[PDB]
Amino acid sequence: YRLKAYYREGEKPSALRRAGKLPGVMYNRHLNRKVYVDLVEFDKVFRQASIHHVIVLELPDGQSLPTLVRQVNLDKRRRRPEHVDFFVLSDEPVEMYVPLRFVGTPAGVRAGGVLQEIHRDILVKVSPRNIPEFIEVDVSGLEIGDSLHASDLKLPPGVELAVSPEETIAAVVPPEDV
Amino acid sequence: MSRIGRLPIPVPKGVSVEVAPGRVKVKGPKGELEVPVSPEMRVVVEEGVVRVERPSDERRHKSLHGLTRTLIANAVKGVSEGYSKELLIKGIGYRARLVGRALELTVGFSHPVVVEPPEGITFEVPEPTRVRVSGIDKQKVGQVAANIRAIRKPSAYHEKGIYYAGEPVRLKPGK
Amino acid sequence: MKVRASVKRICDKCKVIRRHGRVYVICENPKHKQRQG
Amino acid sequence: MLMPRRMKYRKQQRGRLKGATKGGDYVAFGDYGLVALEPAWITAQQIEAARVAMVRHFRRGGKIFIRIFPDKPYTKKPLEVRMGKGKGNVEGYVAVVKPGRVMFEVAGVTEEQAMEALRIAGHKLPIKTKIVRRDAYDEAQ
Amino acid sequence: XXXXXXXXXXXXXXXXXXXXXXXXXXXXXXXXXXXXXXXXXXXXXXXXXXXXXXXXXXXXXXXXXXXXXXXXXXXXXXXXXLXXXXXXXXXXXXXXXXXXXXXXXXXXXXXXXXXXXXXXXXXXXXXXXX
RNA sequence: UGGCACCUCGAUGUCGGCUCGUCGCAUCCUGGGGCUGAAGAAGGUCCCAAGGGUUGGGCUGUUCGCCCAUUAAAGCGGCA
RNA sequence: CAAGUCUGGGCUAAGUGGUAAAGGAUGUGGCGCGGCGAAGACAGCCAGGAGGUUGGCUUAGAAGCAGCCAUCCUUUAAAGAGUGCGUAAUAGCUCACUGGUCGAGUGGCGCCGCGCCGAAAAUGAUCGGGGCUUAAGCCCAGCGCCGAAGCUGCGGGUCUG
RNA sequence: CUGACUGGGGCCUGUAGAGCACUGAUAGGGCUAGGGGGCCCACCAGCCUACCAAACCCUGUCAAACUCCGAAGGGUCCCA
Ligand SMILES: [Mg+2]
Ligand SMILES: [Mg+2]
Ligand SMILES: [Mg+2]
Ligand SMILES: [Mg+2]
Ligand SMILES: [Mg+2]
Ligand SMILES: [Mg+2]
Ligand SMILES: [Mg+2]
Ligand SMILES: [Mg+2]
Ligand SMILES: [Mg+2]
Ligand SMILES: [Mg+2]
Ligand SMILES: [Mg+2]
Ligand SMILES: [Mg+2]
Ligand SMILES: [Mg+2]
Ligand SMILES: [Mg+2]
Ligand SMILES: [Mg+2]
Ligand SMILES: [Mg+2]
Ligand SMILES: [Mg+2]
Ligand SMILES: [Mg+2]
Ligand SMILES: [Mg+2]
Ligand SMILES: [Mg+2]
Ligand SMILES: [Mg+2]
Ligand SMILES: [Mg+2]
Ligand SMILES: [Zn+2]
Repeated sequence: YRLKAYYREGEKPSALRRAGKLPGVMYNRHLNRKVYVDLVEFDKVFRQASIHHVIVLELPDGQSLPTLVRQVNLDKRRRRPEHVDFFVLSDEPVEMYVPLRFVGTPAGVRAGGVLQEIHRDILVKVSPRNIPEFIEVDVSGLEIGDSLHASDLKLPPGVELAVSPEETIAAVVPPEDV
Repeated sequence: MSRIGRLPIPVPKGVSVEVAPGRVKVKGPKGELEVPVSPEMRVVVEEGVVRVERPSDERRHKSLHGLTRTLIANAVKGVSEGYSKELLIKGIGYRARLVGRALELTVGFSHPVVVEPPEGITFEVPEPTRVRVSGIDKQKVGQVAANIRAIRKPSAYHEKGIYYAGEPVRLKPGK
Repeated sequence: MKVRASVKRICDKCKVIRRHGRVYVICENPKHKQRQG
Repeated sequence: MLMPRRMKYRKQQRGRLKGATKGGDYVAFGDYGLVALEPAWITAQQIEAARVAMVRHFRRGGKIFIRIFPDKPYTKKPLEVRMGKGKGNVEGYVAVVKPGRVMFEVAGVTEEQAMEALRIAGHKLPIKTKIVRRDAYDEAQ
Repeated sequence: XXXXXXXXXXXXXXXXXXXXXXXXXXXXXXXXXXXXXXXXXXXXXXXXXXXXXXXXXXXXXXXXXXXXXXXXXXXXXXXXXLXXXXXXXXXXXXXXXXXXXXXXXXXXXXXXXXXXXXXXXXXXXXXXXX
């Protein structure tokens, strides 16, 4: 939220990304405009401002762009972003991945598993007005054998549901005994 | 944070501090001392207090400020007999009798150790169970007291050692 | 202990002193003092 | 140790170790990850020695995740044997790894215990392997 | 003043007319019972004047900017920090100085304590009937 | 012990012993010191230190190795 | 040994330069984040450093301290079913938490450049040598110069067209 | 004037890279042909499996003898 933008006109940018200015591009239906953003601003807001939050982008034309992230290319033996694909949202039920989480006792806390399969809560498409910030999933009693999620009780409030599948969701794993 | 030298000297019985353009000579009611000073750092000799001033901030100006002040601060109370520096001895049958200045003492050896003192060191012996080393300068007393430590090493499973104040943290017994 | 290549702070009251070029680590109890060498 | 039970061919080559990662940088399973920085090989003895050093370290909770699998047979000739006369015997399968690939991923272990556990298993490997946590650097859209 | 505002508001709101602004522990004669001598007036006038105090020039500067300044005692010497509210105040002051200064080493009551929208004195506080 | 085959096939004599030494320390002792599950002696380990010593024999061609009597010790290696 | 003890900005105190790794360390110099702070901050020196509570057969013994439950509350101007010892367990010493007379800065980090230890072999040692510390090393620059049998200045011969 | 080489046009490949749709191995999760079996019941009239496990689907991988893909280049032919 509230990040500055600039322009690119087919530059060098491997030489421009030395002082913390990684390139980018944004679009909703057209106008594939090449931009570059700042790395400590984008990284600092990108600490907690995840995929679910609409990161808005000030532009020198005076517009505030409701963007989000499409991909962050890892530098892969440097752990850095090369290029981040922004996505402007328009009057359209666009796709969203919302990091929902789990609250409650996992499996009767002493006899508890791990509950590690977050997987970014596979897909929810939404209108730009009914877009959420947080949706809650509880883990009320889910001990080791039975009581799995299986995405059957995956009715979120409103808009929308998961479109095609109901198969990828968290489960309970046994611990590591000695 | 307070760098030593950001707080002043002032000294009643106001002993004389002179220029001595590379060093510091201090003359008091009892004796005179000597403090070497780095020539780049400027200590000044104003009324009452002895000021200290450093040029810049590196690994020598930030430590020599505080070295140079504090070695004067030892010589402030040094020339007015401000050091007692006891050495209390333990032992079943240990004592330290004095003949003149060469302090012989029985520390369990086959011969009483004759301690030859240097110039300006007074072995005040009020008790057979404790002595004290006096003088003028703190280095001259602590070095000779370390030489008294050089005979007998304490904390070897039991008593019969010296501790400079008395501090048995020796170790567990061995039965 | 005694002369080791790695120096770590067992029993957190260690003080780490770099004297005469090399690293010593000292405590009250002398069975935990270390020299790096 | 562990080994692949079936193969198309028994012996295979060595190749080179260039390339950046070819997949395996995002964690996506656990909250922490032991990521490598130098190109080398991972023997099954290095897998076992690092896997035992987790379950013996932390107990009663925390599932350990390994994302390495040895499919490359390390070929070594017997001792005091002259050159030629075919390849050597197969002793233990090794796993090729690239820099910036996450090998070991703890699960259900806290900060001050997972830094320590990944620090213990970091010394079992011949690679400078730094430790990364769960960040927002996933590949989601 | 960054994290300590509600804690300063627990001694800078109802303190419009303080009482025992004397000396706290100060080595000699400091509780040493933890039942009646520690809380002093809790064996008589309950717990409505047993300080709450994290200040001597901290929130006391806020109390010296709010209403008046209550009283002026330790600000250069060493006497820790002691506050109150009301409760007994003019009533059981000799009992509070008897349980707070009934033993210890001699009589460590309170240096300059306030008394009902004004101030107190040293002789009137230590050797006072009010 | 090996791998390689780079000078040596108009050849650079191969094991071991006797005499004669010299050098390194990653020290067997003697000289200092820290720790110890170091009460003292005798110990264990580690740091510095190569200045000097490192026996007389039986066995087998033996280097090595196994035993007798001692010493504080009967060190490991290089120098074709 | 022919040519700058050249002009600038930093860096290194190890002879690194001028011998190599895993690992380790208040070694320095630079960048960014967080808390605290002159409604007085860190290390300091003094403080009643606590009541249910030795919570419960815990196998002798479980008083915070071999290891278990489901992890408290309330008295307070700050305090747990306790930070390390020390006890068979006790007791006790220090406390995490905090009150001041002081004093204007104070800790955890993530990178980054040069460093230290790791680094012990056999005739006499050394980076070529002597020597070298705001350099006679290392990083970014700039203007010159030295520097071949290379190219041009000139002369002479040969071969091909 | 065709040559080495270069410029403008085509054609070809299955290497680097990348990928699992094909050939195999695979870290987990869900479903469970069935099997030591069944809590044990007039055997099918079940129940959870913390017992094993076929096949399938996802989150994740690896490959000289795997390619749904696929360059940089090289070769060849026409003109300069
Ligand atoms: Mg050889
Ligand atoms: Mg050959
Ligand atoms: Mg010949
Ligand atoms: Mg021959
Ligand atoms: Mg021959
Ligand atoms: Mg040695
Ligand atoms: Mg040795
Ligand atoms: Mg010795
Ligand atoms: Mg002994
Ligand atoms: Mg010699
Ligand atoms: Mg010798
Ligand atoms: Mg010259
Ligand atoms: Mg080196
Ligand atoms: Mg310069
Ligand atoms: Mg020519
Ligand atoms: Mg010519
Ligand atoms: Mg042509
Ligand atoms: Mg051609
Ligand atoms: Mg071409
Ligand atoms: Mg291929
Ligand atoms: Mg490949
Ligand atoms: Mg082509
Ligand atoms: Zn310590």
